[PDB]
Amino acid sequence: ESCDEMVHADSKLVSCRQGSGNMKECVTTGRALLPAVNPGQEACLHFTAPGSPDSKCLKIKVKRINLKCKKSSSYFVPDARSRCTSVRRCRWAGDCQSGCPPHSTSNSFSDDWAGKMDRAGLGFSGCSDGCGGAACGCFNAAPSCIFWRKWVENPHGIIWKVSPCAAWVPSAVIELTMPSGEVRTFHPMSGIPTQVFKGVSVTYLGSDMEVSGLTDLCEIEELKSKKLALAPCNQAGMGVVGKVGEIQCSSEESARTIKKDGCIWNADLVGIELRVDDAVCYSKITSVEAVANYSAIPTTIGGLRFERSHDSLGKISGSPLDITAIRGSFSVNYRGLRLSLSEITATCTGEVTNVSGCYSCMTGAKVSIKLHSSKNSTAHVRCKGDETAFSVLEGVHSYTVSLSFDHAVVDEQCQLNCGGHESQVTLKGNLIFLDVPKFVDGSYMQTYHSSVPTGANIPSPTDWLNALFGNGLSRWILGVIGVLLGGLALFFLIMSLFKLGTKQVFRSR
Amino acid sequence: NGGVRLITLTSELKSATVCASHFCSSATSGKKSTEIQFHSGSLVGRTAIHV
Ligand SMILES: *[C@@H]1O[C@H](CO)[C@@H](O)[C@H](O)[C@H]1NC(C)=O
Ligand SMILES: *[C@@H]1O[C@H](CO)[C@@H](O)[C@H](O)[C@H]1NC(C)=O
Ligand SMILES: *[C@@H]1O[C@H](CO)[C@@H](O)[C@H](O)[C@H]1NC(C)=O
Repeated sequence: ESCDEMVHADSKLVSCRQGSGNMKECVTTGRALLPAVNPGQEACLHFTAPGSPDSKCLKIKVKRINLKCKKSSSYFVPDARSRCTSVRRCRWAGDCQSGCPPHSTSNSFSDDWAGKMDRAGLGFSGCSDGCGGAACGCFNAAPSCIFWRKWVENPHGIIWKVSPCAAWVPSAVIELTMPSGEVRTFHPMSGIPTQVFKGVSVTYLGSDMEVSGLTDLCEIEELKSKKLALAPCNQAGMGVVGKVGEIQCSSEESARTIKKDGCIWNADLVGIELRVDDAVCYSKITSVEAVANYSAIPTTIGGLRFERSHDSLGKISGSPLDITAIRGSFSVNYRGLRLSLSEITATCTGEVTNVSGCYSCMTGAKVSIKLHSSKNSTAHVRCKGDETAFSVLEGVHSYTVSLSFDHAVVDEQCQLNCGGHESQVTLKGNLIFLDVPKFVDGSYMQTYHSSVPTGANIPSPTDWLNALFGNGLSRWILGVIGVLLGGLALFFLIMSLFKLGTKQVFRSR
Repeated sequence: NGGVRLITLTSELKSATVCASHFCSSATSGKKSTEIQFHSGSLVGRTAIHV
């Protein structure tokens, strides 16, 4: 589409050579600054070489500006169950004389338990006491050593992905297109590196907007059913029992099993109770839908409407009513890149075909320009009021670009130049005015709003009284006279009607 | 006249987001033919819908 907000910060800053024989470049290094633009615009970065007449540009595309948060930590908490078993034995020797553990023996495995498995998981080797007698299992009055072992299992295999965060910094998406032809996408943050690719390090800056009731919120998501929910989650490994933050593990691929060496649990997560050689275990682990302040995919806490934006590396978003933020400018840095220049530009001349659009408003006024040349793309339009750069193709084609005008009747003379050749163009058409749209029921904001032009807010006497009188440099007086005569005639008629009405009201009471 | 309409033939619509020139919206009901509107007179001119 169109382009605006040119910079030209580091023109004529090359130290190249003959360039592979005919014309090439080596590297370009500098620094520029891109101002804030509306969502759905393009910011071009036009370079200028001292030898070559013109060069290519670098377009920056922004689609949505969502309110996401950072990533403090990452972990997976699998679902657990209640499993336990016991065994009944007799003393019959000096191993269970008085107590089961002499001083520190915690290995409650008498070469018979099933703890040496890969599906067992985490547990605690405990022990208890028993009774004596024929009904208790022995034939000698003595405390019987009865061992018990409990653990947790996961029959289904549901895996959750929790990511605590307490920053909620503004962010947006950037669809960057390199001048060579490669087009890639990435999600920059507010002050966070954006994984610089081929030297380009374009970053986004915000305004540090405060939050109303966002203190302890997380972005726990589900993997199988892809279900999202907003609920306060736990912190890193050092945690407390009573809320979310149950038995975790290393990663997702290691979350299917609850085995040790990666799974972390502090203490007191499963209870044990026994009366007579039973050792039954009860469940105390709560599911995700058990703590307070558990929201769902649609969340309208406060002025923010947290929706589920389909996007990679993040599924949490939200957009209040029109905010009109202060500034959202960018910062671009270069380290190294290669670009080719033709420097073989020939005669090129274009003209204007159509013109339409709004007044100085959001979408602007789009003007169609037709060109004809042999070079692929060598053009740079420069005029007063606004500057717009675009790319063309080989041969004769049609292109549509948008410019910013500050006059109702656009009748001026701009200068157009493609590569090294220059010419003159003219624009003539009628435009209209569109203000900020109003809010309607059933519609909710999705990403954000940038800004709306509401500066003048005053009627212009030049554009006004246009269709009232008429056209013409001398027909205006005739139109004014005719309108005045008609107004006087209608005023006399209305006065006569009012006099007749008053006369009818006075008499015949 | 009111806005854009999304048509689904494979299955129902769970959730989707639409994009316009200078505005965006998001709505979901769970039917086949769902309607999504941005505002009153917000789309005036030549724009491209990216859902
Ligand atoms: C839920 O949110 C309310 C209001 O923010 C707060 O007072 C309450 O302590 C929260 N509950 C929990 C368990 O944190
Ligand atoms: C220019 O003429 C009209 C004016 O709006 C427009 O509809 C038409 O598509 C334009 N011509 C071409 C060839 O696109
Ligand atoms: C111009 O474009 C055509 C087709 O897109 C391509 O084959 C050709 O290599 C291009 N020329 C240059 C100098 O990039």
